[PDB]
Amino acid sequence: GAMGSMERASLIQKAKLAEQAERYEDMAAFMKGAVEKGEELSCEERNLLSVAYKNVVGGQRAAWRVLSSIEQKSNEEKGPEVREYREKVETELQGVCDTVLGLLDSHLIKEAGDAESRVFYLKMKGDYYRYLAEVATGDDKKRIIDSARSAYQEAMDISKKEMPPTNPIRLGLALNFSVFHYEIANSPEEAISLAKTTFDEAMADLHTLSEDSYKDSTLIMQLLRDNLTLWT
Amino acid sequence: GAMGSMERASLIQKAKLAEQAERYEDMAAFMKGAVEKGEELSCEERNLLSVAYKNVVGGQRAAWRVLSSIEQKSNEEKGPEVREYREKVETELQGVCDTVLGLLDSHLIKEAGDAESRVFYLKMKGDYYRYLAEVATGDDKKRIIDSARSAYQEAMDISKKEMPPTNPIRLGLALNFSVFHYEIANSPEEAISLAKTTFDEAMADLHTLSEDSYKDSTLIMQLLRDNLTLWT
Amino acid sequence: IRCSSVS
Amino acid sequence: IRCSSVS
Ligand SMILES: [Ca+2]
Ligand SMILES: [Ca+2]
Ligand SMILES: [Cl-]
Ligand SMILES: [Cl-]
Ligand SMILES: [Cl-]
Ligand SMILES: [Cl-]
Ligand SMILES: [Cl-]
Ligand SMILES: [Cl-]
Ligand SMILES: [Mg+2]
Ligand SMILES: [Mg+2]
Ligand SMILES: [Mg+2]
Ligand SMILES: [Mg+2]
Ligand SMILES: [Mg+2]
Ligand SMILES: [Mg+2]
Ligand code: NA
Ligand code: NA
Repeated sequence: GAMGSMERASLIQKAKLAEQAERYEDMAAFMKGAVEKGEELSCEERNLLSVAYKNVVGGQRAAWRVLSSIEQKSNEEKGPEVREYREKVETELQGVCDTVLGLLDSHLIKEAGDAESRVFYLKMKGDYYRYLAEVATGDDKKRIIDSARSAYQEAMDISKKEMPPTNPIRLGLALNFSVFHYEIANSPEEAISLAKTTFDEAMADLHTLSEDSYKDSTLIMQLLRDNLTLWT
Repeated sequence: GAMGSMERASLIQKAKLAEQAERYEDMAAFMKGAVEKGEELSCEERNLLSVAYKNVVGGQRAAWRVLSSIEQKSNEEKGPEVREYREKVETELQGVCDTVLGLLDSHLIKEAGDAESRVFYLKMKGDYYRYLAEVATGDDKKRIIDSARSAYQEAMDISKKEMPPTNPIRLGLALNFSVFHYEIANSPEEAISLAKTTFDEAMADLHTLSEDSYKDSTLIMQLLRDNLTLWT
Repeated sequence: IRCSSVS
Repeated sequence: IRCSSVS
């Protein structure tokens, strides 16, 4: 609670400044402080929170993949250093995911009553369990994978009942859930099916949108198509 | 001294792994730990130390410039937040420069007897005083500028006596000292003169070099020319 | 190439 | 453009 003495509005303002400065660790600490004020988050604030932690954990994941590759080639060389340093980065990454999952559990999800907020937070919960699953090997690897799948599934169920198929939150949830199927659950056919069905239902709803909403939805649709091109 | 329990060789090995992972804060902590073992550094180790801290302070300087620009436009808006956050980043940056200057003073420079090592460390001392000068405003701004200038000057004096004009350490020292003159000391004519004299004396010594040394020297000469093109 | 995902 | 410097 190093941010406990700062005003909620000042934390949000500084998160935006940190984003402009590409200081994403600062950004995430500011947004964590804002969440810990206990009030619900607006749409803009939810996106600040996600952007901040996505960039933090993204750097850790990229580092972990570099070190994992070196470790595997060194085991195909001697000394514990590569394993030690990989484990260090892995432990840091797990700590960030635990932090995010802790904010969602205390108490963002339980207070989220609207479709847009509940789906957003359940998608985040799936994402950060997915990041844990990327490095998991031990007793709980299967439990971690099913925590991701369950969060994504609950988000999908709400999103199909409460949001149009072009809604960018719904589209991004489907994109990331399809990545989960391909990369984590060893279910490439499920990944491809979900990406194609999501793309096709969004295409048939584009005619409703304004020009600005059209640009938002088609940007994510392009990512679905990019994945399908990689996978097929 | 969180690295005090790790072997010197393991610290160096992990610094190299951190460089491959683009984990420069880790890299700098590993190299700080290696310096604190008390032994002199090899050429490769000196370059690891410099690369690590250059990347750390480079991110801070870039953030500081973003925030400084926002602060100045907001004073041309209200609230202390932009100044507070700029000051935070500034304090962190100053702390990193103090760390580096402390490693040089305790005791890298005093043990450096060879030209290549002494010039390298005195150049670093000039650089990190220069980074302090970029953010300095108060009672010691002029003393900081003269600490940079004095370190660079001592390095220049040794380099002109002990190294050929194509030596990459000598070239990089001259490049950075010319940046000091242009950006810090408000001495653009001195900056241009130094860059041109350095470039011309290196050009006339290229005929001695092997192909590999030629590539090393001409890469830095290109940076001298790039600066001269900006400045003239 | 790696898969694309969003925040 | 900003000035070029080296480590
Ligand atoms: Ca409740
Ligand atoms: Ca001595
Ligand atoms: Cl380690
Ligand atoms: Cl540990
Ligand atoms: Cl957990
Ligand atoms: Cl602050
Ligand atoms: Cl403070
Ligand atoms: Cl100092
Ligand atoms: Mg308050
Ligand atoms: Mg759940
Ligand atoms: Mg098939
Ligand atoms: Mg030892
Ligand atoms: Mg000196
Ligand atoms: Mg003139
Ligand atoms: Na504010
Ligand atoms: Na080693």
